[PDB]
Amino acid sequence: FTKKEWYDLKAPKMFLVRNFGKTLVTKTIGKKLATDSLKGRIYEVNLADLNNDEDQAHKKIKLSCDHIINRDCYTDFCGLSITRDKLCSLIRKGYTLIEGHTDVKTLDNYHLRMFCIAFTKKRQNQTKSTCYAQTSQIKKIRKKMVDIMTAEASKVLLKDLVKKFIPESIGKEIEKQCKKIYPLQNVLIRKVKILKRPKLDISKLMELHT
Amino acid sequence: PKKRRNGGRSKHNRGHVNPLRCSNCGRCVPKDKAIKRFNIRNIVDTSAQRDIKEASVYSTFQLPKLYIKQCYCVSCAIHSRFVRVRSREQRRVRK
Amino acid sequence: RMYGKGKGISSSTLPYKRKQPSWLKQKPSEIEDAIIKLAKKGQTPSQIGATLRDNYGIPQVKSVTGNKILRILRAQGIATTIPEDLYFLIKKAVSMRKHLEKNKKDKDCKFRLILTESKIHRISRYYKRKKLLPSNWKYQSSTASALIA
Amino acid sequence: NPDPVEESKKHKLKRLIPTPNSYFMDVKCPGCLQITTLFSHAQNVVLCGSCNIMLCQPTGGKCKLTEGCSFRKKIE
Amino acid sequence: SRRTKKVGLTGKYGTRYGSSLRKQIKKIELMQHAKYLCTFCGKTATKRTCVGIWKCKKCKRKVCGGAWSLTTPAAVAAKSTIIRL
Amino acid sequence: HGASRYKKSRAKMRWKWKKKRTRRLQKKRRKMRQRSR
Amino acid sequence: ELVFGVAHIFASFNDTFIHVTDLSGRETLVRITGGMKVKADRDESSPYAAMMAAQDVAARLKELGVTAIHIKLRASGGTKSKTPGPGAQSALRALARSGLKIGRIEDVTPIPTDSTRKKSGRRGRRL
Amino acid sequence: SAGDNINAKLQLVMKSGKYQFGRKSCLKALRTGKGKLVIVSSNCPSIQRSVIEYYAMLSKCGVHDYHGDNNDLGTACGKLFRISCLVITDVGDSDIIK
Amino acid sequence: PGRGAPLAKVIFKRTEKYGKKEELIIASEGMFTGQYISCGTKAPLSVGNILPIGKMPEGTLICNLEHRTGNRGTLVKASGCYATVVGQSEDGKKTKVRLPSGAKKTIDAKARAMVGVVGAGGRIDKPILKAGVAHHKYRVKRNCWPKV
RNA sequence: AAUAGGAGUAGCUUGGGGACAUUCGUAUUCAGAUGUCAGAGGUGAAAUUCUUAGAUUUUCUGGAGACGAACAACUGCGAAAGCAUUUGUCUAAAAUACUUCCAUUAAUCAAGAACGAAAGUUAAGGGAGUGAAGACGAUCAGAUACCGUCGUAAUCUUAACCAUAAACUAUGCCGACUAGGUGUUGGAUGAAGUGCUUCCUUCAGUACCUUAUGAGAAAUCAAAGUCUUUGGGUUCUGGGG
Repeated sequence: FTKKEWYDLKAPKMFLVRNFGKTLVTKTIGKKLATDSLKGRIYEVNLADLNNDEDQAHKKIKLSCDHIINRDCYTDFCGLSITRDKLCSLIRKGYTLIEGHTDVKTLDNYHLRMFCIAFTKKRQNQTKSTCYAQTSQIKKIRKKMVDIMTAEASKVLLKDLVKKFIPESIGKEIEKQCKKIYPLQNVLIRKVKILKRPKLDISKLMELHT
Repeated sequence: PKKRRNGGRSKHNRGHVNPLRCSNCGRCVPKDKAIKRFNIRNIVDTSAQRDIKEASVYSTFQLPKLYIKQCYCVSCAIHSRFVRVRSREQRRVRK
Repeated sequence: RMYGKGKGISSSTLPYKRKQPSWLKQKPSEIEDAIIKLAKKGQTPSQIGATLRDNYGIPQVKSVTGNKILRILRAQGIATTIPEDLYFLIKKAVSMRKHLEKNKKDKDCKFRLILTESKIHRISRYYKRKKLLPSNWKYQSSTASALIA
Repeated sequence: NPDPVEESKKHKLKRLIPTPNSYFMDVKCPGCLQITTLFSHAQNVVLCGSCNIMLCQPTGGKCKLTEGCSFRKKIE
Repeated sequence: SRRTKKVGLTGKYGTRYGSSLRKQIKKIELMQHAKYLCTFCGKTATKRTCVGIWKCKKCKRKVCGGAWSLTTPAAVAAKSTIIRL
Repeated sequence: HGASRYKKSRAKMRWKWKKKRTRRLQKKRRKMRQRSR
Repeated sequence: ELVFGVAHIFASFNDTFIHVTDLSGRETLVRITGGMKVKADRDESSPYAAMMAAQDVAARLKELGVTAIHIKLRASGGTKSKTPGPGAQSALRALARSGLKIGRIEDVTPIPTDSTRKKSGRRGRRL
Repeated sequence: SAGDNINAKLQLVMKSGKYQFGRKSCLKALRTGKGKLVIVSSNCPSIQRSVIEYYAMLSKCGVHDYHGDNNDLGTACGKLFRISCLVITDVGDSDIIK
Repeated sequence: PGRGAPLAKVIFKRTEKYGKKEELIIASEGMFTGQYISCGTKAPLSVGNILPIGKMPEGTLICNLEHRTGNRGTLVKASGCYATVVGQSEDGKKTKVRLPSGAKKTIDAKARAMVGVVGAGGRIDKPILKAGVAHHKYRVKRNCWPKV
């Protein structure tokens, strides 16, 4: 209706475009000052549509609304998901899915949860259509995958960890470690959820943002 | 009688299996017996896809595919012509 | 197999040549002494023969010495009161019962307890027919840990 | 004609006449060079004599020795 | 010799009262006078002396317990949950 | 009759229902004996 | 310049819902059903109904001023069916035809990881 | 597994060592220095356990905690009465002492 | 004579005067004579200790809630009951608990409670067979019976 | 020292075998917010139903029970019933390999016993979805039914019972002998792709195709064969409707 008012959506420093749209927000009348209604909502941005790069088109990021000055919303990192079509596409029978996951905390003291998928690779002398690994092996692979991911996550500040996700480092590392025990193929992080973000500092958030 | 050597189902070395439920009528059917079709389907037709490409940003846009997998019971499968009746000699034919 | 299904043809079987093979130069007395020492230090006869074969290098003690290993152990007087095979079976029964006593719902473990208990009775019946066990020995559910000490 | 077929050697353990596919091996350790009696298919760990350093690692097949060592067959 | 085909501990009540009622009492009474193993010594001497109070004869020591047993399942689950942390 | 009940080639009424009808009849007879005795 | 909204399309084998919204989800732009545009008391699934609904929402959205839409498809749901209903294609075709810019298209159909028991007996619907 | 290994060693000791179980014997053995190793059940009343531990430490022999409970340490030593503490005063030909 | 739970005779040594002073606490199940009982803000999570609810980890089972702070325990005292801690607010200070009736309630964090289920569990499982047992039950409570 | 049996020993042996603890996912649902504005549900067609006190729809928090897809098979394990999220702990298991030990310890078994789907019963919790009963709206000459909307009991855990099922390979179990090829899951032996990987040979599981101058009443069956040329051992069962 007539009382709404546009507001611009900015994204933090690491992403290229940093203007991922405009959002309308209802009436400015007391006692509900519009800013409160604006704060805390959440945005699903396609990752390709944020860099302009279609090799990331099967990923989308969640960015949350956390601080406002007048006409501007600057947002924070909130999660990372794969598009459901891409996830389905990887799955084809005669190969066997391996899914790990774990809970881990950052140097900044965010608690996050990571859901990591991994598929088997056929390799050239095999012939035979099925490629399934021994269950003892998949269990070892899963443990190893959990181990690498928790170690890699734990290390750094959050901004760098998110930056690591963007050109997909974690999967490469997982594949290299597992190669000795079993060959793998397209290894992604299916989902990332933030579990417990630490208490807000506008200062730090903006300083990260600029 | 004893028409089907394996009873139209893949049970061997197994006492019991899960039922899954028929998508086109909801009846219970054992997974080893059920008629499974991994239907790869596109969100729209071709002429629709053409119009969407024309409208779309990017210009390298590509329509998303639908990944379903539908399980049918024997009655449903024969009724909607997923599986034909065939003839007595040819009942062991497949691919 | 005695219980369950499957023939299982895993087996191990002596060569046609049944004499001592020329390469092994150890005499009976040294091997007798070695066997006695292994038993005395605490090892079970099946393990003693295997251990002797690999570590000390003697296949087939029955060819290099005149008498079977259980017999020589008995002759030197050191052999166990309960036969080895029965003893291990009783041990297996006690452990199984300890789990069942803690946890009352395991159907398979209980099924196995009946199966194992029956196997003990059959082996015990054979040992009663021989003079390798006391006539008034019996085995009881209660007594089992204490029994084989 | 199964009375005397020579190339039956390839069959499973339990042929026309039993024969073990297992033998004893004269082995010596690189750089320590003392003779040792040893069993192809040894089932527990195997040491060199002067200083106990492992020789063969047991595992459920024929057993895998070490990368080193040299092996005669100790059949007479 | 074998006094009763069924009744056992609840035989004292005699021909009075419902069989179903009596059966329910029988289970709780069998549990009630049962001698628990005392984890302060290794004798099977722990008895109930009063509604919630369980004494070991050998240790002369009072364990606090359930109404009809040394340990209720609710407590056992809670105890384990605490232990795990 | 014998143990292999069912088998409906003849076109006889449903075996399970016959079983249900007979089970009900038996219940009623058992009740009548209870009043009488 | 350009600006995007998010077009949730729910097709059930009855209604074909078009519900276009703000990029955050929260805060609507237009809800318009498919049943709205036809008095038939059937055919809320119809391609025709869906096409009418689409053109009007497109007209209204242009008046409002968001030029372009992302489409989020949804089929019925795991408790009933996973098939996108018939009018979904019609609504998509109409939107492209209308003159709005058609951005990313995603399926967000609610699938069950599990298999919580669905309605109708073990012997299923017998119709 | 580790406990079981101790239990097997103990079984050897029971068969062919010289040993004595019970408080007063334990005190005499340590006091003498006759003892080589004390094996104490977890259950033991705290004060008694403490005294034995102190005595053993003083006379320079190991004390080893038994994995299970009083009955189980007794059945492990082949007896049908609970045991609490025993002192090996001469090992059998067992691997116990290390 | 009043309730199914037994009472526990607890000795402390006084904090401003010499010597020992005795209190009566209501007993948690699984506690025992000669047990050391600890009370306070830094007390460890262990059965029959007395802790502020603010320092519980979630999903713990407790009893002896103070309905408002410092009141010396007033909710969850009958035999075999317990409460469950269901949550801590982000700014702390309040805590969310569940009383055994089925209501959820919000209390101050620094209110006390006792780790573990209340003693004498299962008391109404046993049926009262005869009238005299019912007579004896009410005889130590209140004249309220037979009902009419 | 039985291609009898039991026991042993060994391998980063194996597996959706059992038990307990444990952990995560998703929908659905409840509650709390949030924005919208007229219908939404429902079907062969429709109505009963729900909706201006904001339904349906949007997104978020918290709760709750349920289930554990996709991967997933003419695949694996289990005595059979049966068994599919994570990790731990406690358990069993079989095969293989074994110049390891025992030396007939066995086979099948009336009696008796253990386990024994689903429903049902008894008791405590628990109660989302589903949903005999039941209630309505329809459909029909009629409808106590098919269809629709709602909906108790049951469904779930603990603690007892019940002892049956087209509890089905409708094929008792042990033992020898026969005939090929195609595979496949688990080991072990040799040789050839870059220690590892593959292929060969071979066991044990396990199916399929062809073939039966084998069999069968035929359908069909590698066992239902090695049978009037009738007898390797054994338990159980049937004798027109």
